[PDB]
Amino acid sequence: DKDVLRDVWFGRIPTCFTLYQEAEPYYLLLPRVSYLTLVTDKVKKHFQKVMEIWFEYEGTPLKWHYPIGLLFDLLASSSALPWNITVHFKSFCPSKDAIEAHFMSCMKEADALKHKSQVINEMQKKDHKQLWMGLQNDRFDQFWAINRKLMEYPAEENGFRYIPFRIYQTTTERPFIQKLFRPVAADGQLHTLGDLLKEVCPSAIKNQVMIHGIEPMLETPLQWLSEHLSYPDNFLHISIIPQP
Amino acid sequence: FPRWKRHISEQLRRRDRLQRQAFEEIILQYNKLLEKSDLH
Repeated sequence: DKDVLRDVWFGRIPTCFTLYQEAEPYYLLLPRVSYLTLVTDKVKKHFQKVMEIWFEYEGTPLKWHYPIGLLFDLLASSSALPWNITVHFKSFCPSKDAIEAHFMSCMKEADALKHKSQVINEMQKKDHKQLWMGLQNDRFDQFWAINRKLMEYPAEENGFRYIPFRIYQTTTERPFIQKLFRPVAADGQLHTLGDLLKEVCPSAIKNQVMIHGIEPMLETPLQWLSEHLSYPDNFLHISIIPQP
Repeated sequence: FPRWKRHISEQLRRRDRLQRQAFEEIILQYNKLLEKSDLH
């Protein structure tokens, strides 16, 4: 269990950054759980034997506010490695404060979904800063020290109130799908990934259902997935990709 | 461990084997070289 958490957290994607139509390509291992603008300072640095930088994969712009692992999963995982990303220049990248604010809005949405009483809002600005720093400085211990409490639910309940997930289909150019979904069925048994898809997105059941670069069995309990295969934003970002 | 958890763990180790471990040293080496080329 704890090993799954770490394995998710430390996931890397090998990436080749090539300048759009002399600059050598630039290679980097990207953290799956982070955001491009955070980890690509050195890529921007490097592509400056030139006289506002943005990224694109095979025609699609890569958006600042998605996790890197999701973008790869959805857009490039069908292709061979390294991820081939094209670097582009503007003549005139959100702030770290802007990213932190997006991140925290996401955590807050996830919190309001999971708990009857908002745990995140009972925390101190100290703890929120540690959540962000934990993500930004790639420190699993510091982040999970706080994130632990966000993953608690009262023992009598068998799971969160609602599971925070977002389902992506084919391209980030289509909006992701969300709706209230409980981890436990009326009969009392645990809902599966299969149950979630069957409800929220019946056409995924030909298709690949990818979470953090792997394909869980559909029979996998959703509550556990939520606790273990969420991104740090506390969401399950799920890709539905055409085979193969 | 139930079959599905075994599955997730296996697939995450395999994933790391293919993606992170394969590329770490060669990307580091390439960057050493890149930095050595920037000295002209």
